[PDB]
Amino acid sequence: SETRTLQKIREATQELLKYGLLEEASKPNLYRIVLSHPEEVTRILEPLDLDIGIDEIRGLLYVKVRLDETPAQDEWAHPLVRRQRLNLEQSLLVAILRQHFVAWEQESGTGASQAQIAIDDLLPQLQIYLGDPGSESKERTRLLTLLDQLKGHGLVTSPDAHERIVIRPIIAHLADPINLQALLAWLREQIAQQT
Amino acid sequence: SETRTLQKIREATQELLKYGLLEEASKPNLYRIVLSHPEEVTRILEPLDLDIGIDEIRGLLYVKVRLDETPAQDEWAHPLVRRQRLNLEQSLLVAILRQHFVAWEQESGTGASQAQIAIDDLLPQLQIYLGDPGSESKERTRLLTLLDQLKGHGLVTSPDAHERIVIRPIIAHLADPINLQALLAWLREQIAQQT
Amino acid sequence: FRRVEDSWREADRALRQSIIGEQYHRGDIVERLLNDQDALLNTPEGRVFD
Repeated sequence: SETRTLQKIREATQELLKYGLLEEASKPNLYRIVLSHPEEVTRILEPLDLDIGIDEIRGLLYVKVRLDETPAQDEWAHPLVRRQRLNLEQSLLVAILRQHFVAWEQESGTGASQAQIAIDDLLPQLQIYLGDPGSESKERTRLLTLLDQLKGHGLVTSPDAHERIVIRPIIAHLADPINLQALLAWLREQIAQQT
Repeated sequence: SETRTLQKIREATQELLKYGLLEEASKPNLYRIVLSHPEEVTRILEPLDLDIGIDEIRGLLYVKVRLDETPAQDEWAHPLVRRQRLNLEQSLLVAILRQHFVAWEQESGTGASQAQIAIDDLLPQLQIYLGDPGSESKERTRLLTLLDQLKGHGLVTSPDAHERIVIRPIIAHLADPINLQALLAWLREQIAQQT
Repeated sequence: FRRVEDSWREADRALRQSIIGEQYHRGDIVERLLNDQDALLNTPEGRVFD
């Protein structure tokens, strides 16, 4: 009867609402289609108060809440986007990854292919703020499970066969990056104070 | 250029998608809103491959998968379906609940008040099939676990103070003639394999 | 006592395993319900214990 929305755009919208972000580096077809039909996607998503913010420089899309410009509701609330607060370890790990990504961008430029970081590099850095939980096996398992948890949010790729990881471009658009820097520096200073 | 869907419709459809189903018995102000503009809601849900399904007799609205212009596939392979495929032992309890619902419905008519069943009546029914472990505590825990897993599908509320559970009217659609015929065919095929 | 209870918990399964096997018949239900007599009556021990 009525016209049906194109198959590719339907696939794009469903995938984008499932994972929360596309990437040209891992889904070139779908990413290309959405940028060629920005009005169509933004129209499909507008009724839900959802909207896509496009980052051409890093070749990344992500779903963001659309709600109106600074109404009496200073902080947005949305039935679907359930806000979450990461636990301490996740926050510190995200701060470390944020710092690494920013540092690499400072050298290779914005949007440069992220250098692969070895798992071994991260363990000493977490040990600064968490000490040694008791064994190398325990700490490595903790790091692996934390990276698996973060992969859900799309911040990092899964460890490869050589036990390295990559930092997804999404980490640049976190909610409030000032929170990471302040907390990280605060603990980094407290450890020196107490030692 | 920019036209927003009526904010009332946006609110109603967002709540409907959040919960999966809507009722006049709990949220009349939204049930009426959706029931007055079904075309708008179906077209908004059209891109996601989700379609409304209306029940004026009982006061129930629910969202269901689509297949048009993409036949076959599998309903549960859809990317947004967030819950696992139904389990056989769960479908047994579903059948028992549906039997109680048909009894109550044919006694009091359709849509008259709410259908209720006491936990007491459900323990014996399962005791025929699942076997008796000789411990009321363990089989009570098993029944409560099954009911909780069914609350994840929206067929029943949790036990309340009097150890009673409401059978949400959505069950009338989950197990109806066509689906029951398919289930019977599959079960007979399994029995034939067993021989 | 603990065998009278076992007999009663066995004359009940042998009833719901027939109410469900009679996918087409009604007599074996109304014949019981219309009678106010104990529907789960099990003479071989129930009629002694009583």
